[PDB]
Amino acid sequence: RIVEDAPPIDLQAPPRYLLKFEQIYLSKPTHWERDGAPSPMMPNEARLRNLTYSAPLYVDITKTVIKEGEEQLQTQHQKTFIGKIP
Amino acid sequence: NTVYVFAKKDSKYAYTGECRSCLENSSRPTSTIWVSMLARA
Amino acid sequence: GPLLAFLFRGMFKNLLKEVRIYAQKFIDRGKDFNLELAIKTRIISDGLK
Amino acid sequence: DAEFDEGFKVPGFLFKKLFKYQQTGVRWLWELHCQQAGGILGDEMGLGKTIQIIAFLAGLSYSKIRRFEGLGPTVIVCPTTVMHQWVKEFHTWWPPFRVAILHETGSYTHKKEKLIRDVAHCHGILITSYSYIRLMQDDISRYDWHYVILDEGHKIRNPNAAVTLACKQFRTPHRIILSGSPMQNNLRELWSLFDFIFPGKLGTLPVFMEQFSVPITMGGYSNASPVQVKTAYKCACVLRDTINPYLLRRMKSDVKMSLSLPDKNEQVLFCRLTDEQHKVYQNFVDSKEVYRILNGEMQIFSGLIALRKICNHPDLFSGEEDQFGYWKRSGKMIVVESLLKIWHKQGQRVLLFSQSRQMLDILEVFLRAQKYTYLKMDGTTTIASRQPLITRYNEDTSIFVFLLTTRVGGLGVNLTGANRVVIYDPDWNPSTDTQARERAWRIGQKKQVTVYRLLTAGTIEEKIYHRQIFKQFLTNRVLKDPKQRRFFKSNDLYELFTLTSPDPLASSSLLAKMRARNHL
DNA sequence: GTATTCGCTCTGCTCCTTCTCCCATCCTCTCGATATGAGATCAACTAG
DNA sequence: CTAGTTGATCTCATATCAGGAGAAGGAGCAGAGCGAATAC
RNA sequence: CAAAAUCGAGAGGA
Ligand SMILES: Nc1ncnc2c1ncn2[C@@H]1O[C@H](COP(=O)(O)OP(=O)(O)O)[C@@H](O)[C@H]1O
Repeated sequence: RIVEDAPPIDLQAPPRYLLKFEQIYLSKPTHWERDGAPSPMMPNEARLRNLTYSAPLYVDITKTVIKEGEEQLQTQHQKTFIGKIP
Repeated sequence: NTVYVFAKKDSKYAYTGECRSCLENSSRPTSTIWVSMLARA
Repeated sequence: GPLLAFLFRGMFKNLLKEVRIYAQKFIDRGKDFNLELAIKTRIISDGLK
Repeated sequence: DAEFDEGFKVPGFLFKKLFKYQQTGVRWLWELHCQQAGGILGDEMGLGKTIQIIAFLAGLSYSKIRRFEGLGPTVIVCPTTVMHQWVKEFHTWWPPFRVAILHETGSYTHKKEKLIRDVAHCHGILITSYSYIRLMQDDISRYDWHYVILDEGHKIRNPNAAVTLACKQFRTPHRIILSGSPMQNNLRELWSLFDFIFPGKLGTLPVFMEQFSVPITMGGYSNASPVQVKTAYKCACVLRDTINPYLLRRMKSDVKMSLSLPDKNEQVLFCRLTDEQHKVYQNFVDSKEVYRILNGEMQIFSGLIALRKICNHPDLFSGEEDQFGYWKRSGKMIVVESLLKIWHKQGQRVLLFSQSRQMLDILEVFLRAQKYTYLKMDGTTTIASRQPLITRYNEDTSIFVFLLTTRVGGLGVNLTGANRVVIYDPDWNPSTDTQARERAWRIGQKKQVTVYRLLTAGTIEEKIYHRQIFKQFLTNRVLKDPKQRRFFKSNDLYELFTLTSPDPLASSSLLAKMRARNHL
């Protein structure tokens, strides 16, 4: 509700960009080592290691560029990381 | 979203009926409005 | 629920403003801008944490 | 005797020695004196300016022009390196002048304050270094001086430096600045300069930034928009119009034919890192400290300094024939050995420059490893011995190579005796490089000279080269012309830590000009 | 020439607004946040 | 006496709502009383 | 021969 309530930000110099957001995802909580390998993290390991038990929130953005002459193209970057939710 | 009539004993308003309004969706904070009755042509 | 949504609402608003700043500077310089550099993900992560 | 507009007479014999451009400069300078405004001599290094100033001052005193009858007590702020050169030139060209030095070496042997007082009461030409002015600013700025000639005044580019505020105290309007490069990093230097000579002309500092620094500088970027480029062009034209009367900037391009200099060459060498040097660079750029800096955690000074040291030589980890600073461990030193061999076999005299004193010491050690006759000078050498050493090297050709730190090696010293010049290490300020490479091609150079600037290809040195290229582009955008092509070789961001080794007007002219200004 | 006012002064009364200080003692624990060098002077050497 | 060296020090320069109470100061009004001033 | 910071929040005890 928050995400789809947030108004789209139309910024332009000209090319204009609204950066529309439409859908969210939550994957199960995961940890990335120094190497970066995503792995499943149990609560006991979090406590023993002083980590945070959290899940990464993903939104599927939809950006459309409208500069002039109906030069419209909907760019959507599926599963764009936004934050991690505890 | 409900109307509450209070009165403060040490005050310049006989009454004041507030309504801490808020659209049910968390769109913006609550915007209060008061409708008072000036004390004692 | 309500408390944590109060936080998320504020912090998402700030994400959106910061993305406006980033998009604006690069568009002002006449160049395109990458989302993945526009979205300073740490805002929501570290705000909630 | 040459006769100027009102009463300024210079002796004819003295006028004769001057060239066309120099006497033109003398006329311009006396015109400036008539208006009671300051000025800058923009003539490139070595075009000959101490002669110009000496001629003007001698003519003014000789003319007995009208507090002061003719010439009053002047002062010449000069770097320490050329002070005895100044005294020698004054004695040679106009020996009537009493020139007294305010320096620890000096010629007084008593309280300095007495010397300043005596020169003030004697209408003498007191010479001094910037340090005494910074320290004695109270005493210097009480004697009602006449001129405040600043030799290589570009030192003052820092608007809020103690020396700057110290020298901006003299109350006379006749302020002279001598520098072939009166802007070295950015427009603020120009601002401080015209603050010193003509305080009002450019506005207050923030106004100057807003009015010219942003539209000019930001319009030169690779990503500049065409409308923004036209805006910057307009503002650059306007600014050149504004400052035109007070800069006299002749190149060594329109005077070379009328001066008979030899040919010059500007070859730039792109060195290759050695295996050990490449390994050290790769290790350091892969370190955690650079990662912290790129995250903004730590000051950028340390990483840049370390990279410069590495490229100059792997001296971070001092690795017989493996002593500290062994020449074969740095590719630049191998190339330098090759060039020194070739030139020594060619019977030429070489000039060797470096930014850092320690690499100069390593180079000296390598030269001792060779049989080449060297002669070194840095800040360590006593000032009194410096000009004697210059005279020696320009005297005998036995000395093959001359070692210098650019911060003393440049800056107004005449080294026509040398033939070849090599710039070992670049720097952030291109003006340093230009002054160094112009130490050779000057008035009196009787042999062809060629410049060899050394850069380790695909390293920090290449990036600094790009930055200073952008700097010459900025400067030429206003000093030479406003049609400067946009810098495009680099976007100039903070990814220089990477290793990328290769392999009356009639109311119609006025209207038309103004419309033209408005249609950019 | 003295009433008579009268305007101006001179208190001075209320009356409001502003501002500024204060809030029991003692004790235990946990948890989170909070450069580099070239160059010049000068003084003590460091010797001649 | 008198030139050359060593350290300390210092300057510049490099990029990018559910307080309250009491004191102090000024505000505005109100009338008393006395100088001159008209006027009988 | 003395080794062991400060500032805010919270929970407690008599
Ligand atoms: N007409 C001249 N006659 C004799 N010597 C000249 C003449 N013009 C220039 N020079 C010499 O050229 C050299 C460079 O000039 P100088 O002013 O000292 O440096 P710069 O040109 O960079 O300011 C000086 O030694 C000067 O004596």
